[PDB]
Amino acid sequence: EDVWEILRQAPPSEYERIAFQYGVTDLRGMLKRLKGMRR
Amino acid sequence: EDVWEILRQAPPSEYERIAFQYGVTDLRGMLKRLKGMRR
Amino acid sequence: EDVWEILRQAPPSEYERIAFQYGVTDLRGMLKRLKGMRR
Amino acid sequence: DDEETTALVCDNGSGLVKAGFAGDDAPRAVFPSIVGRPRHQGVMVGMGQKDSYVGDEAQSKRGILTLKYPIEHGIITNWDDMEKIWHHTFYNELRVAPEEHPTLLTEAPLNPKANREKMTQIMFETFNVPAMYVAIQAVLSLYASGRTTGIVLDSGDGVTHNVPIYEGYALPHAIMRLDLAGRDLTDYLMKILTERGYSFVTTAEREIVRDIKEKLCYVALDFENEMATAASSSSLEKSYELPDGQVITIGNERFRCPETLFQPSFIGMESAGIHETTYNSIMKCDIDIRKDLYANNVLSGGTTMYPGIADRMQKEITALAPSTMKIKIIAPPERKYSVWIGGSILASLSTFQQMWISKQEYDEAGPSIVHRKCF
Amino acid sequence: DDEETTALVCDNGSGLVKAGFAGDDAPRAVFPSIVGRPRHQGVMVGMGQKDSYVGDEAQSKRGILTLKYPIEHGIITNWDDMEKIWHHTFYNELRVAPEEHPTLLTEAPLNPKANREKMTQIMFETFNVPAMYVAIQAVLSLYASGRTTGIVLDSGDGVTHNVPIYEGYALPHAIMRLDLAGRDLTDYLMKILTERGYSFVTTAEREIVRDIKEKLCYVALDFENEMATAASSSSLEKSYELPDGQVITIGNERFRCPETLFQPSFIGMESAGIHETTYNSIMKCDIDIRKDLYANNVLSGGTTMYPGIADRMQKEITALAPSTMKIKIIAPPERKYSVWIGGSILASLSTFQQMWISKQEYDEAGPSIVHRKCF
Amino acid sequence: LMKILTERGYSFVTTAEREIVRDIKEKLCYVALDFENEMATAASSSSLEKSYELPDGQVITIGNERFRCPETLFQPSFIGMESAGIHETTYNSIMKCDIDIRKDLYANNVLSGGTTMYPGIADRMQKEITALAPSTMKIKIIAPPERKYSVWIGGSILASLSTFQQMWISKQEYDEAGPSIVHRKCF
Repeated sequence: EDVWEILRQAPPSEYERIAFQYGVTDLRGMLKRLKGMRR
Repeated sequence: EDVWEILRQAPPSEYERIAFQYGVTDLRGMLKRLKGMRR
Repeated sequence: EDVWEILRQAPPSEYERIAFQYGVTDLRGMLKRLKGMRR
Repeated sequence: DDEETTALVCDNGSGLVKAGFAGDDAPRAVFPSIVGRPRHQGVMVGMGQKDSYVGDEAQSKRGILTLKYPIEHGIITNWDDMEKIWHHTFYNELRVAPEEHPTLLTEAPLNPKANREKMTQIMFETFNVPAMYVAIQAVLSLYASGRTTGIVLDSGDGVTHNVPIYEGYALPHAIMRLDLAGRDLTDYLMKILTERGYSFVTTAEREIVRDIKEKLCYVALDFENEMATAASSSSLEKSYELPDGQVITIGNERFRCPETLFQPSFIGMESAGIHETTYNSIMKCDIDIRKDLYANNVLSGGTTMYPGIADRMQKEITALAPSTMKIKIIAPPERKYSVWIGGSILASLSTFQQMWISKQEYDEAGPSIVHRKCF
Repeated sequence: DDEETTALVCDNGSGLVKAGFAGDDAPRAVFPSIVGRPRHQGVMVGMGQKDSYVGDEAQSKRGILTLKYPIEHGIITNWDDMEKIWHHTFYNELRVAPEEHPTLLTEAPLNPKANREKMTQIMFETFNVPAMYVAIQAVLSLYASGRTTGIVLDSGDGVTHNVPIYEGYALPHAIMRLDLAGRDLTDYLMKILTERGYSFVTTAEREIVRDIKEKLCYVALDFENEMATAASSSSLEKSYELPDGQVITIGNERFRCPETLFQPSFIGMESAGIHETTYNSIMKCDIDIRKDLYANNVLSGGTTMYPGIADRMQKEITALAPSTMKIKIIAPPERKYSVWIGGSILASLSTFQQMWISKQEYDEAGPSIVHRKCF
Repeated sequence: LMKILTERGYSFVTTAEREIVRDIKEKLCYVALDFENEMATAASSSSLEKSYELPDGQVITIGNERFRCPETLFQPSFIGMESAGIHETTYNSIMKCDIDIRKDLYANNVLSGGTTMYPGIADRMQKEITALAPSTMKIKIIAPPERKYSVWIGGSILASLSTFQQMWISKQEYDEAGPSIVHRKCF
C-alpha cells in the first residue's frame, strides 16, 4: 500500500488527502490507531 | 394642468408622450379612467 | 525542394524571404525545427 | 346580455391567480395557486368533500389537504390543475363564460414556448373566449409603471426580474431574474424558527409563516450595527400569536428573513443581491440611461413590501452609483395590482384589439402561430 | 544543470494560460484562467482545502469554488491572482525557476501600459527570470501564421481581432477587436437553453455549456433556409448527456450560438459580424493588398473551430468581394497553439535575444523603459 | 408497532412493554425490498408467520408487521406523517446538490444509524434511487454495520485529533465570554 509510509510522510493534516486517496475512509481509523499509539 | 384637454387633444396614441411628459406615468391611468368611460 | 539547402544557405534572416517564397509559411516551423536542433 | 365584450384581465399573480376585466379597477379574482390533498378519509357519510377545490376554499381545508402550485417555480408543472383553476375562476369567482370575453395573458419571461402554446389552444377550446392574448407579467407591470423609461425591479407575488426600460424600450440582454420568491424567504424562516426552537414544516404551517413575513417580517437598512441592535434590542423582541393560538415570539428573524435577497449566502445561493443585479444591469445600459434609471428605479413586487425596501435600494446604489447622478427607485404600494392594472390598461387599450389571439389565427397556424410577430 | 537557458514560452491563452519553452513543440502548460471560492465551510477536520488552487485543479473543486479570471475581458482586473497563477505554473506544471529561463510575453493590443509595466517588474522581482520580453498575442499568432502578408482573424481562446499584415506589415489603423468571446457565446447559450426549459447559471454550469459549444455547437453556412431546416430537421434534434448524467437535448442552438458573431443583434451588440470587420479592414487596406488578403485571409482562434467557419468567411466575402479577386481564408486546425507556436519561434529566434527585457534595462529605466523602442 | 399488534389482538402500552417491542424490532422486525408483491407474499407466506417468545414468557406471534413496521420511513402515511420517505429526501437533497456531485453521492450514499440496521436497507436505498436516479450514474449507498459506534468512532477521532485541541471549550474562554462565547467561531 505504502499508505502507511506515505501517511506517516504525508503532509501533516492532508493525511486527509492521502488516506482518502488510497481508499482509507478511515483516515479516521488511520489516525485512531496512530492515536491508540499517540493517544 | 391641461393634461386633460391636451391628452383628449393629444395625438391619438402619443398620449404616451403627453401624459408621461406632464408627469402622468398613469397614461396607464389616464386611459384606464378614460376606459371606465370607454370600457 | 532545396528549401532546406537554400534556407541553410539563405541569407541569415531572409530565410524569411526564401521560406515564404518556397511556400514555407512555417519559416516559423523551419526555424523551430532548426531550433529543436539549435534550441 | 350587454355590448361587445370586456377583455378578461386574468392575472395568475405568481402566488395567487387574480383578475378583473379590461378597464376594471380591482382584480375581482385573488387567491392561492395551490392544490390540496387530504390524507386519511375518515369514512364520512355523504359527499361534498372535494379532493381539489383549492382555489380559495381549500385553505379552509388546509392541513388535511396538501399544497400544489402548477407554476411552482413560475413554472407550470401541471395544467389540468391550473385548468380547473381557471374554471374555478371563470365559473365561481369569474363565474363567467370565457367564450365571449377577450383576455390578455400574464406571463413572466423564461418560459419554454409550449407552455403558452398549450395554454393558448386549450384556452380557446375549453374556453372559446372571443380571443385571448398573452403578455409578460414583467411588461404588464412595465406599462403598469408608465415610466416608459427606466428599469423596474419585479420582485412580486413570488417573482423577481430586473426590467430595464426606456420610453417603453427595454434591453432583454440586460434583463434578469432572481429565483428568489417570498416562498424562498418563507423557507429560510422555517429553517431558522424551527431550528431555533420550533417544529414548523406543515403546508399551512408554511401558510402561517408566509403570513408572518407579510405582516411583521421586515428588514433594517443596515445589518452589522443593526446586528448589534439585534444583540439586545428588546423592541423587536416581540412574540406574535401563532394562529393555533400560540403567540410565536419574534426577534432578529423578522428582518433576517428577507434581507438575504441581497446575500443569498443565507439561502446559500450563488446569486447576488437584487440591488447589484440592478446595478450591473444599469451599467449594461447605455452610458447615460443610468440617470434615467435613477429616476426610474422602479421596484415592483408586493411581497417586497417590507420596510426600507428602497431605503437599501438607494443606499447601496449610492454605495455603487456615482453621487454625480441622482438615484430614485420607484415602488408604488400597490405593486401587486400594478401588473394587473397595466394589463387592464393594455388589454383595455381599445386602439390595440388587433393583437388578441383569435381562435382562427391559431386555427390556421395552430398554436405555433402565437410565437412570431405575436404573443 | 544544463546550457545557457530556454526562454519560457508562457501563453495565457485568453481562456487558459499555456506555455512550453523556446523551440518547444507543445505548450506543456494549459489550464483555466479562473479563481475559485467555496462558500460553506463544513467544519472539516484537517486541511489541504485551498481557497484558491484553481490552476487546473479547482475545476475539480468546481461548484463550491467559484470562478475568477483576472484578465476577465482580456483585462487583468487583478494580478496576485494571476501572480500565484504564474507561480502555480512555474512551480507545479512549470515547476521551474523563472530566474534562469527567459520568457516572451503574450499580450493582445488595447492594454493600458501599466498592466505590462507591473507584470514586467514583478516578473523580474518575484521571478528574476534571466530576462523577459512581451509580445502581442496577435503578432505572436501572426508569425505563427508565417504568411507575413495578409490579415489574420484572431477569434481565439476568448479573443477577437483582425490582423491585416503584409510580409510582416500590418496596419494598426485597419486593425480591430471584436469583444466577442466564446464565453460570450456561452452566455447566449445559457440565455436560450435556460429560458427554453433549463435552469443553467452556475459557474461550472457555464463550464458544461462551454464544453457543449466546443464539442457539439456549430454553425450552418446559411440561416434562413437553414432556419427552415431547423424547423423540422430531426438529425440536429439531438440530446447530449448533461454531465450530471442528464442528456441535455439539443437542436437549433448548436449553431444558433456562435453565428451571431456575424450578427450581435443576438448578443444585441451594436457591433458587426467578424466577416465585414475583415472586409472594411481590407477596404482600408491599400488598393491591391486585397488579393493579398484573399490569399492570406488567415483565421485564428480555436474556439472558432466550429464548422463552416471559413465556409461563411468566403461566402460572405464573396457576397462583398469582387469575384474578380479570388479569396482564401487561412485557418489551421491548431490555432490555439499557433500563437504559442510562433511565440516559441520568435523567442526561440536566436538571432533575436537582443530584445528580451533585461532586469537591468528595466532597473535603469524602471518599467517605463518597456514602452519606447521595446515591449 | 404497538398500534398494530395491540389492535391486532394485543394489549401493549406499558413503558417496558415498549421496551419489549423495541427489542422486537431490533431483533426480528425487518423490511422486504418490495411491498405489493411482497404484500401477496405476506398474504400466505408462512415462513414469516413466526411467533416470538414474549419476554413475559409468552411467544408473541409475528407476521407482516416484522417488516410493515419500519418500511413506512418511506411512507409516513402509515405514521400518517405529511413527510416523505428517507430515500427521496436523499434524492431531493442530491438534486439540490451541484450538477455532478450526484455521482459523488452515488459512491458516497452513506447510510448511518443502527436502528436502521434492518434488512434490505440499502436494497431499497439503491432500488428506489435507481427508480429516480439516471442509470447513467452508478449509485452506491454506504452503511457500515457499526453505525451506532461510527459516530462515537469519528468523535473519538476528532477529539483524539491531537492537531486539534485548539478547539476545545476552555473554562476561561467561556468565562470571559460566558456561554454565548460558544456560538460564533466555535461550538
